[PDB]
Amino acid sequence: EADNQIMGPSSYASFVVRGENLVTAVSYGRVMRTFEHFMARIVDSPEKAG
Amino acid sequence: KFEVLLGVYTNAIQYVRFLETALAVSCVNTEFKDLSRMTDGKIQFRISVPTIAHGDGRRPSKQRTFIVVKNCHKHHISTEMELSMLDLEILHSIPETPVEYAEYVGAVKTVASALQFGVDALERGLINTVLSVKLRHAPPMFILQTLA
Amino acid sequence: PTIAHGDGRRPSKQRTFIVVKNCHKHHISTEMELSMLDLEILHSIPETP
Repeated sequence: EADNQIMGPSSYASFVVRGENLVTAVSYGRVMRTFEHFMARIVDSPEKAG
Repeated sequence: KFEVLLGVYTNAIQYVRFLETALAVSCVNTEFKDLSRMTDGKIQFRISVPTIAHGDGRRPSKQRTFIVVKNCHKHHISTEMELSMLDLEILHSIPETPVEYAEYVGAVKTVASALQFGVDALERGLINTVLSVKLRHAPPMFILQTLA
Repeated sequence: PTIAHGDGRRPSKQRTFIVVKNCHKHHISTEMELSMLDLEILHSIPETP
């Protein structure tokens, strides 16, 4: 089968500990992925379903 | 030094509709709002059979008729769901403070989820009750071919 | 989810599972030698060819 090629990503997806995650890391020693996402789902749109 | 919550994921359940499976190709679905009053259903057939006239002396059967009756069969489906008494109560109360609000939509989500589970598991019942009706009336192939 | 069963039998209640996966940590090491003489030469600026 004359394909021999696949489209892929050329760079890794990055994870960084920012100010929100960083504060938790210092104070409680626990870090959660996408604090942005958790806050968007808890504090901002609670009514909205998944 | 920390420990990281990498992800949280919830299984998502797709709805299953009887009128959208190809099993319904063998069925004719009519809705009946108040079927719960019907005592008995019935279908009556009348069929008249022709003959061939013959030169031979042998007696010929006269005009024939056939009348066949069929009857309805009822089916029943039941499901059970359980809910906490703490959960139904906070549905009524208005949320006073932000923690009492988050705990609140956590209750409406749960009650709603239970309801989805109840109505969904009713669609699986239609698909099964129909499929079981067939396999109850499907004679085996090795008997059927000769008889056709 | 479950199926509503026409057969007479006790129904099953709504259920959920909670399953936890956790990481594995991997460690990788390599060794590099830098000549003492080479480092000294690099530090200075060269004059003669």
